[PDB]
Amino acid sequence: MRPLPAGLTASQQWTLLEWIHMAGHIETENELKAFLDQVLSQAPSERLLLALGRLNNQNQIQRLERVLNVSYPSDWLDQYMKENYAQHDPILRIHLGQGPVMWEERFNRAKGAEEKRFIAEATQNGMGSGITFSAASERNNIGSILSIAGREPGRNAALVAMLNCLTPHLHQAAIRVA
Amino acid sequence: MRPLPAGLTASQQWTLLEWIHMAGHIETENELKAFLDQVLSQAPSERLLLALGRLNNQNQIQRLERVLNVSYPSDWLDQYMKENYAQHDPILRIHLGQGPVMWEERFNRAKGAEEKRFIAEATQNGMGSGITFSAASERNNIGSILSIAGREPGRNAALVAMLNCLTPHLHQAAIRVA
Ligand SMILES: CCCCCC(=O)N[C@H]1CCOC1=O
Ligand SMILES: CCCCCC(=O)N[C@H]1CCOC1=O
Repeated sequence: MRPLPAGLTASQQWTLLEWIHMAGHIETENELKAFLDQVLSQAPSERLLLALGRLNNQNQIQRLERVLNVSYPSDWLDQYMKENYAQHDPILRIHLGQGPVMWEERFNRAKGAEEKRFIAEATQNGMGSGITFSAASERNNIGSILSIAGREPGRNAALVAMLNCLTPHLHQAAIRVA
Repeated sequence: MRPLPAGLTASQQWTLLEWIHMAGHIETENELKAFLDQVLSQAPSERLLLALGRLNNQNQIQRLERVLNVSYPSDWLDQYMKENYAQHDPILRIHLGQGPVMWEERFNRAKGAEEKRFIAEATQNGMGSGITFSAASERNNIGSILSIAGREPGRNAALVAMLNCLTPHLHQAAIRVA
């Protein structure tokens, strides 16, 4: 269990409380999307996606079970699927449950030609910067990622901490929905 | 989704946040009992029990699926089972999800001879006063009750509100455990 954030204002504390309270009442994909729309409305980004995956023994996604696009450009997602970027996207290689991953930091460390190709393409599509939160359940090797694209979220330490803490509850909701 | 309480102090708000955060990480009966022990340590009672039940079409328990005794006297539970009090206990007739039920108020309204007998017996065993919180999921007609015995909890409006809000999350945890 990841620790709750220190240094939140009463307003931020209340927002987080509302978010985790709401998340625990999510039963349907409809409710899940509606809730993510609400969370999105509080972040300095316009691009959010949640995915659920079956994991390997190192807590990496080996199979995508559900992709819930909230506000990624549909053209980018279409390209991602069509061009099989799942095989080249460094974000899908994260060890889930090991802490928030900043994309620019992860991208700068990539070495493969195909990975660099993907990064260049993501960059042209306004996806060069962002953050991915994650949670995993070894009850049945299942995990979730919450991705938010942009530079501003990562610079808001409180928001990062809030979304990070929300993530395990979104994970439980996603499992219920699936 | 029941509304979060108004008028909590920052400390009470933080406690509630910790409780719902912790509840969403519960995966095992062990963890569930340990967490309920923690919650118990914050209430002016020493007697707590959680139960999960399959419901009828009016959201009343028709079958008990799991009874997790945290701190009811074992002698009282033994008697309850042995004497089949489930059939006579007004608390097991609550419509789950319809708000916290104060036992003294519910008991005062009982009319049946067997119900009155049970009430008299509960009273002698220090169970004449208390409160039961509840939540229900019509996904599969399943609900939970959280019972706390004593007079002091009901007199602490903040605690009542906090435990009430925690209940749906304990319910989801109980479903995961079962
Ligand atoms: C469609 C699944 C993609 C989930 C992983 C993710 O958010 N990947 C970022 C990295 C840059 O571009 C993306 O789409
Ligand atoms: C063993 C299941 C009992 C759950 C319902 C409950 O908490 N009933 C109270 C009412 C007075 O005595 C009790 O045990």
